[PDB]
Amino acid sequence: SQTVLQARARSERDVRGFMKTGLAAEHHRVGHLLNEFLNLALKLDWQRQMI
Amino acid sequence: SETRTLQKIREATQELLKYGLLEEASKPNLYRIVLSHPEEVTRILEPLDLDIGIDEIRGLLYVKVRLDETPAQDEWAHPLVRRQRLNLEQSLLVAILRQHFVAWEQESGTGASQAQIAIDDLLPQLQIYLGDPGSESKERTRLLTLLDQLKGHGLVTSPDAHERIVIRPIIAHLADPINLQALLAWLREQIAQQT
Amino acid sequence: SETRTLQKIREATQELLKYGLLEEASKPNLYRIVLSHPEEVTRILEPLDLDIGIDEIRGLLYVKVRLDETPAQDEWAHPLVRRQRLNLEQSLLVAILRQHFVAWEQESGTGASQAQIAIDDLLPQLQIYLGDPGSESKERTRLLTLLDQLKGHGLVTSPDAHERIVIRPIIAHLADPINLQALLAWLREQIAQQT
Amino acid sequence: AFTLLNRAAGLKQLNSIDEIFRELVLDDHSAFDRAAEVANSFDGLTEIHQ
Repeated sequence: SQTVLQARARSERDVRGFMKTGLAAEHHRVGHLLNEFLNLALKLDWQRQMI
Repeated sequence: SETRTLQKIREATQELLKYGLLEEASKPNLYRIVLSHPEEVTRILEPLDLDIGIDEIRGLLYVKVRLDETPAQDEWAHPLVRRQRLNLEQSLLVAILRQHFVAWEQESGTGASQAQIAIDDLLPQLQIYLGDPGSESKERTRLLTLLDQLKGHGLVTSPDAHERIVIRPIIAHLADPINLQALLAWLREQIAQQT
Repeated sequence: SETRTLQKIREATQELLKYGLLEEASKPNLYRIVLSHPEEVTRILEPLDLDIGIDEIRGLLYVKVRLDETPAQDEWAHPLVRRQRLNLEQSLLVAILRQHFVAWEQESGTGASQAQIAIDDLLPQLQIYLGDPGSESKERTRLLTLLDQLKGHGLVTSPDAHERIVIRPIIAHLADPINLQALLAWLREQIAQQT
Repeated sequence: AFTLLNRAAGLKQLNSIDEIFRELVLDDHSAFDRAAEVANSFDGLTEIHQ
């Protein structure tokens, strides 16, 4: 059962990472830019070395 | 007799060319020397089609390719540059590093480079894109190879004793909004070709 | 701000820096342009502690550290240049090619004609002075690896249709040929004592 | 086995029967670090709640 609890803790840690962001002006823009780029990233074929 | 450039300026510019960048927090003397005669450094680097960018806020001087008449195809074709062009797995790692960098800068302001992240924190992030080969050692080797490649470009220090790295502030200028929005358009185009 | 350096001068300087040399027989435009603007080239290179040595007889240009002799240490160290030390086999190959080039300049005069030699004439001496790796194929592989390494330093050309190679005239300006002679004497003593 | 062997050579004292098992014989699966992890998860959730 400890593995179930550990995956749960991993998800909780990630939401902690996401929640706290009360960003400022300069950061907010590049934050949106990076999120857009990362969302672009997921749709690539990473397992292909050429990509 | 002959006009010899100030010894300090010569040493500072030679070292700056050597390392590609020069930070206040690690070599303040040469950094200040350059900041005291920036037009001297521009006059020195102009003939090689190299220039000097500046960020006094973070305390960083980085040589960047002159734009005047360099081939628009890419500045990496420049004869003197030695390091290979960045590749998109490295660019993914750069994006994650920049996200962590801004996250830390929010709390610490634009202070000295205390931007440190445990190696373990990267593995979950990369695991999403680069898959799960089901062997923590294998993915650690993969990540460490990527970080070695990036240290080749000066974006991150090599891992220390506690499996931690420090993100060199130069990343903010390799991943600034204009560069990010050029890369984003190019990547959207690539995905469109994939479809 | 200030005016721009002539594009030809900038291009030739960047070439000379990338390859550490220029050759009249290979890139005549850059060679003659640099020679016709020599003061400009030494002015550009001066603040990096760099200077150009020139050779009209052999038609070779090359860079040379301009640091004043024994400036701060008995033997200098320059940030932008790394003073590599060749491994044993490489030292033997440079010694052999140096001696053969010298003989070529005796029979032909200095810089009158390019030096050439056949691989079949080098392999026997490599076997003489280092030992048999196991086959002619392994000897040729070792020689090819070494020749590529020297080609990296601009000391040898690629093998041609005759299995021959050309010795780059840059060897005439090597640092310590007397040390090469001493190593060769040590070797001809060891080849005797060992057996 | 060899971990016990080492602690056998250095056993100059031979304090008491309890210490034998507590130090040399019974290897250490103590859960201090796991408790630290539980605490760091609970603080992580309290952060969300705050």
